Amino acid sequence: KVQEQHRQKHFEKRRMPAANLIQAAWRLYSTDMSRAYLTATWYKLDDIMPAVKTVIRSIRILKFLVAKRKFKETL
Amino acid sequence: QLTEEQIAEFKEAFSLFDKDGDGTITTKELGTVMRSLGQNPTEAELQDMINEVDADGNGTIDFPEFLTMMARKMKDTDSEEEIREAFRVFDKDGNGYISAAELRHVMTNLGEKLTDEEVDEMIREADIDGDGQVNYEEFVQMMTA
Ligand SMILES: [Ca+2]
Repeated sequence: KVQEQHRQKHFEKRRMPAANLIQAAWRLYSTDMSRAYLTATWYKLDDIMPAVKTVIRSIRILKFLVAKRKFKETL
Repeated sequence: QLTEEQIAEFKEAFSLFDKDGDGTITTKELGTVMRSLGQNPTEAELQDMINEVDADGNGTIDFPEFLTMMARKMKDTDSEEEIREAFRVFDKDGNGYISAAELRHVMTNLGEKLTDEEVDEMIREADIDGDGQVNYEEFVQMMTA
């Protein structure tokens, strides 16, 4: 039973990094489709300087890469 | 495989970070741009983000490393496997499904919790059918374009 109770606790140690990976992946995915960017402000902002949204995407990729590593470090 | 124009788009984004124009992105330049947008990363978070793409070891990001990161995004083999492995941690059935209620519960209570509107946009992006289960396998194929 103790062999059945300590593999839960280590499996619980992956729950948070697994959630962080899913959240960082979705937030990266939503950068190109979310209603948050479907406003007249973001369309004009994306027209006069498309570098702003690309920078925001570059940051989210960097955060997805960190989250993927921390999740793999719990294997 | 990248057009010369979308390389110039990534160059424009790189130049936004590279304020001094020395061809590298330091933690100083990465964090300054992030905090101009309202984000507040710690110094350690800036080092972890840079070290994920720093293939040289000097602690900076050059343009070729920036190009590969922006081109790959999540479309790599390792990302699809790991995101799939993350979804399986919350799938005690092992059949490749997770209920919409449990997924909503995990996203809004673990790690960097999603807002109510964020998780609502995620659940709408994944078609539920029948009892309320969402094939998270189809979900990771969608996120990884
Ligand atoms: Ca620089």
